[PDB]
Amino acid sequence: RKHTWMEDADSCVAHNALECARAIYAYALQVFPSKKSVWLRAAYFEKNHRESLEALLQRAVAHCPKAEVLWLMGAKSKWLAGDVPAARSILALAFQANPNSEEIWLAAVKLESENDEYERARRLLAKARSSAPTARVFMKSVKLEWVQDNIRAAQDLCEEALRHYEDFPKLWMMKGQIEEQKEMMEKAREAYNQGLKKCPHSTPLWLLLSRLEEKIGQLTRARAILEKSRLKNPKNPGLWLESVRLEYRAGLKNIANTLMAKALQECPNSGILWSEAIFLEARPQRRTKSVDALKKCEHDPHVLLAVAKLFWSQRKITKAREWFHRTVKIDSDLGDAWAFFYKFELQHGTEEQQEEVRKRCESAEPRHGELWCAVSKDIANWQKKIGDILRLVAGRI
Amino acid sequence: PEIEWWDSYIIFGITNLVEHPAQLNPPVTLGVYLTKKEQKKLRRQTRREAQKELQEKVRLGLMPPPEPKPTKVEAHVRAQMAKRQKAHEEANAARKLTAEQRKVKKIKKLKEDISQGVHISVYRVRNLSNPAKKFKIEANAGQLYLTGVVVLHKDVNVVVVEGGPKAQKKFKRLMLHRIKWDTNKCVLVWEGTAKDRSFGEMKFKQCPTENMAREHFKKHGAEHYWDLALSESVLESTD
Amino acid sequence: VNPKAYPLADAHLTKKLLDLVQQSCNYKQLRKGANEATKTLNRGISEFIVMAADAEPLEIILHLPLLCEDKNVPYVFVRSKQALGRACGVSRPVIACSVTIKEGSQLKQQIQSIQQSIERLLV
Amino acid sequence: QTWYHEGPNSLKVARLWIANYSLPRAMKRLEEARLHKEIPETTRTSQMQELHKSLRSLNNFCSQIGDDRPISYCHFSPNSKMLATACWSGLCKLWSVPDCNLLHTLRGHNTNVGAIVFHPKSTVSLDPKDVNLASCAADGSVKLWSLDSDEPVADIEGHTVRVARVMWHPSGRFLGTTCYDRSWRLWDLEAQEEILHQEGHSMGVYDIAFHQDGSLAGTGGLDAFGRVWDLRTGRCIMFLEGHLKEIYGINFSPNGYHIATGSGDNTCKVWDLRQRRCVYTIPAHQNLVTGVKFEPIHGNFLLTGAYDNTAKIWTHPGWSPLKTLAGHEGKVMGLDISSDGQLIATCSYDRTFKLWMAE
Repeated sequence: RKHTWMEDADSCVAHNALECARAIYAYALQVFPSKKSVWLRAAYFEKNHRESLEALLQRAVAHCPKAEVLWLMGAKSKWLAGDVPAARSILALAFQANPNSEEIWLAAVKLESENDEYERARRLLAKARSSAPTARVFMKSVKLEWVQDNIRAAQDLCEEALRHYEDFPKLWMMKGQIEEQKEMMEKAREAYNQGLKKCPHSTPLWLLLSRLEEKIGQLTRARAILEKSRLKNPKNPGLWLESVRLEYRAGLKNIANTLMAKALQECPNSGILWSEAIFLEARPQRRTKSVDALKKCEHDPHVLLAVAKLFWSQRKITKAREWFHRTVKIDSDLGDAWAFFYKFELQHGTEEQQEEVRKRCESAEPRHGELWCAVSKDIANWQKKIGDILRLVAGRI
Repeated sequence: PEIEWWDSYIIFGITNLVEHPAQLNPPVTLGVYLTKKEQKKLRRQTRREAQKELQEKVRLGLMPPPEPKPTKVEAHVRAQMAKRQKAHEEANAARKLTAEQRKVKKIKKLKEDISQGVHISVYRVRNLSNPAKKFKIEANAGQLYLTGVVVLHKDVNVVVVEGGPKAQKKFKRLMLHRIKWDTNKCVLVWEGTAKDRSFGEMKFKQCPTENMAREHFKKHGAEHYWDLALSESVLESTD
Repeated sequence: VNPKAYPLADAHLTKKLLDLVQQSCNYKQLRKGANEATKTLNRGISEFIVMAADAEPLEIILHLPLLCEDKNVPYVFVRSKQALGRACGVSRPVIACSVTIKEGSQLKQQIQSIQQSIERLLV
Repeated sequence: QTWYHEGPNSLKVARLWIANYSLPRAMKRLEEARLHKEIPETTRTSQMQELHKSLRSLNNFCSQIGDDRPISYCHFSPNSKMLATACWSGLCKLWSVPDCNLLHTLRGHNTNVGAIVFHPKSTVSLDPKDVNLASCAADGSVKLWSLDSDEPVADIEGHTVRVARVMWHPSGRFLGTTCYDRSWRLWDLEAQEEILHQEGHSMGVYDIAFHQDGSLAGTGGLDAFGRVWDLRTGRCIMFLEGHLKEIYGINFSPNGYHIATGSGDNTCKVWDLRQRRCVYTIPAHQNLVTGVKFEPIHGNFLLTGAYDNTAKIWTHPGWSPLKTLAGHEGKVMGLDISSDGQLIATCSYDRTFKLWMAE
C-alpha cells in the first residue's frame, strides 16, 4: 500500500493536482515514519511545488535520522529561502546527528565557502582531512587553496593527496590545471602524463593533456596524445570528438571530416559526434545529416540541440523555438542546451521568453555541457550563481 | 665465419651475363546471374516446352491425359485428390536427400578446398580444463574439418586451428563469442595463412612445463605459434 | 585494363564479389549506380563499393575512390561493367554498386570477410 | 631451366665496381662482427636488455597528417633530420623530423606514388642540389629529386606498368626498382643508363632490398617467391619460399645473416644466408605485412608493418614481440627506422605519419 500511495501520488502530481498529493503525503507519512525515499519524494514534490520545505524537512530532521539526503535538502532549502546564518546551525545539528564524515563535511565547506571568512573553512577541512573521508575531501581541500590564490602549499596539498590516492584522476586534473595557472607549463605536462600513465581510462584527463599540448604549440604531439587516447580506451565518443575538433581547429577541415567519418564508423548511436557531424557538413547538406542523426540517435539531447542550432542557423525561429523546447525537455540536465537557448531567446523573442529560459534553468540546474563545464570549471567562475553562469556561457558564443 | 659464401664464390666469377633463372609457379570460373525478368522468361519457356512435351507424350498415345482438377462424386474426386497429394508426396519422397546425401552435401559445404593455402588461427586461453568447453573446441574443430592442436599449460594454453576460411570464421565466432568462458579469457593470438596444413587432427597434447610444449610444436614445424602466444601471455602478465 | 582502376579484383575475388552483390540485391542491401553509390557514401550507410574497370571514361567513377578514403569505406574494381550489372539483377551495365549496411542482416559476415579481403587488394 | 643472356659491358664494369665496393664492406662488417662476438656475453646481453627496456618504452609523439590521400611510404634520410613521405596523390612531402614541419613538397607525379627513398649519401655525402631522392608511382614512373627544386630532375623511362618500390644500393650509384613486368630493373647514376633488367619471378615483383655491404639484393613479389640476387653474378643466390602469398617487403640485416621477408599471408619470415634456411617464421600480424625493416648499423630488432593498424617490434634474434606500435586508424603502409636507431616512423592509410621514440 505504501508503494501504491507513492505511485498514485506521482500520477496525481503529474496529471492534475498538488494539494491532494500533499494530503496523501501527510497521510502516507503519518502511517509510519519511513525510509529515506518516501520523505525524499515528499521533499522533491514540495521542491517542485517554500514554507512547507521547512515544515517537511523539520519533520524529517525530527523523525528520520540517518537520512542525510533529507538533511542536505533541508540545509539547501534554509539557505535559499530564508537565508544562511541558521542553516549552518541546522547543519551543526547534523554535526550533532551524524559523525559519519562523508557528505556533510564538504556540504559545510560549501556553506562557509560561499560566504566570507574562509579560514574557518580551512580548519574544518583540516578536521575532515584527518576525520574519515575518501580523499574526495582532499579535492575540495585542493580547491580550497586554489580559489583564493594558489600557494606553493596548493601544489603541496594535491601532491600529498595523490601520495595518498594515486588512483583518483580528478586530483590529477586539479594538479594539472593548477600548474597551468602557474608560470611555466611542462610541469602540467608532467602532471597530466603521470596521471594518464596511472589512472588511465579517464577521458577528460586525456582531453586536458590534448588541449594543453595543442595550446603550447606542436599540434602534432597533441594529435599523438589524442591518438594514444583513442587507442588506450578505445571506441569512445569523447576522444573522437576531440580529435575531430583538433583537426578542425587547425586548417585541416578535410581530415576533420574523415576523422568524423571514422568516428561514426565505430560508435554510431552517439549524441556528441552526430552533433559535431551536423556542424562539419557544408550548410546545404546539414539538413539530411541531421535527419540521419535523428534516425541513428533519437531522443538524445546533443542531437536535438544540434537540430535547434540548425534551425536557428537557417533563421527559422518558429521551428527553432519548438526544437529548443524539445531539447530542454528531453534532457534539462545538459548545460549547453540552456546556453544556446538563452542566446537564441535574447537574439529572437520577447522579454518574457528570456524570463522563461532563466526560469527553467534554475528550476533544474544543469551539468555535463562542455561549454557549461568549461565555465563551471573556470575557478574564476566557480562559486557564483547559475544565472550568472548561464549569462557567461551565453556571452561566450 | 671467415668469408660468407658468395664472397668465397667470387673470391672471379663475373662477366656481362644477366640470366633468367628457373621460373617457379606461384603457390577462374564465373557464375552466371540473371535479372528477374530473365528468370520469368527462362522459367516460362522451360515450362512451355514442358507442357509441350507432356502434350507430345499424350499425342504419341503412351498414356491417357493427367487428372483434371453428393458424397459419391466428390468421394471419387477425394480419392483422386488423395492420389494428387500422394503424387506430390511421391515427388517429394524421391529426390529427398535420403539419409546420407544430406551427409555428403553437408560435408561438401563444410570441407573447403584448402590447397590454395590453409588459414590458421592461433588462440590462447588462460584455462580450458573445463570439460564442456574443451569438448566444444574438439568437436567443432573436428566437425568443421579444422586441424590443429590444443597444447595445455598453466595460464597459457594454445589452440592452433588450421582449415579453410569459412570454417575459420565459424571457429572464431565459436571461440570468441559463443564459448562463454568466465579472470579466464580467450584472445585471438594470430590469424594468418600457411602454404599447406601442418597438424594431424585436433589432439589435446599436454605438458605442464614450457620446453616440452615447444618441442611438441617443433615436431610439427609450428613452434612460432607457441613462442608468440607464450611471450604475449607473459607480457600481458607483466603489464 | 585501365591502370587507374585500382585495386583490381582477381577472378576468385570477383566471383565472391559478384555473388555478394547478387545476395545484396536479393536482400535489398544494394544500391546500383554511381550516383546512388555517391549518395550512400555521403550518407555513410555503405558497407563497400564495387566499381567497373571497363567504364569508359573511367573518371565518371574515379571520384568514388576519393569518397571511399574520406568515409573509410573499402572500394574495389570489378573487371567489366556487364558482369557487375548482371550481378545486380539488371540487364544493363552498372559501373558502380554500393553494398550498404542494414539492421543486422545475414550478409554481415560475408560483407565483413569481403571487406577484409578487398582492403588487402590496395597495397 | 636457367637461361642466360648476354648483357652490355656497362653491366660488367658496374658489377666489377659493385664487387670492389662490396668486398671491403663485407670484410669490414665481418671483422666488426667478430669483434662484437669477442666481448663478454654479460656486456652484450646487458646491452640488449638496455635496448629492450628502451624499445618497450616506444611511445608515439608527433603524429602528423600528410595529405588528403593516404601516405604509402616513408623513408628516413641519413642524418635522420628529414622524412620523405609518399602520398597517394602526386605529392612527395619532406618533413623536418623530429619537429615535423613541412619542407618543400615534391610535385611531379600523377598516379599513386609508391616509395620515395632518400639517397644513402643524401644528407651526409650528397649536396642538396645533386640528386637526393627517388620516387616511383603507379604508372610507369621512377623519378629522381633534389632537395631544393620541388619539380624533379631526370626521370626513368624504362617502365611501362606500375613500379611498386625503389631502393638504392648502399653505394648510391645504383637504383634497384621492382616493376610489374615480373622483373626488376637496376638503374645506374654514373652512366645514366639502365644496366640490368632481371626477370626472375613468375608474377610481379614488389619490394627490393639491398644488402648493407652492397653485394646482394633481395627481391620478392606477388609470385610469393622471394629471390636473393648477387649483383655481381646475376645468379639468384638463395631462392626462398614458404610464403604462399604475395611478399610485400624485404630487408637485409646489418649483420649479414638475415633477411626478413614480410608477406601477404600475415607472416614474416627470417631467413638465414649462411644456412639458406627459414630460421624463424614470425606469426606477425592479423592482416598482411607490408613494411619490414631491421634496425640500422647494429641491427638488433625487426619492425613489421601491417594492414591491421599496428606495427610490431621483434627482438633479433629471438623474435619475441617487444612492442606493438599500435594507434593508427588505418592500414600501416610502409615504414622506416632512422639510421641512428633512435627514431621510428610509420606512414599509414589514416593519412598520417607518426614517430615513435624512447620516452
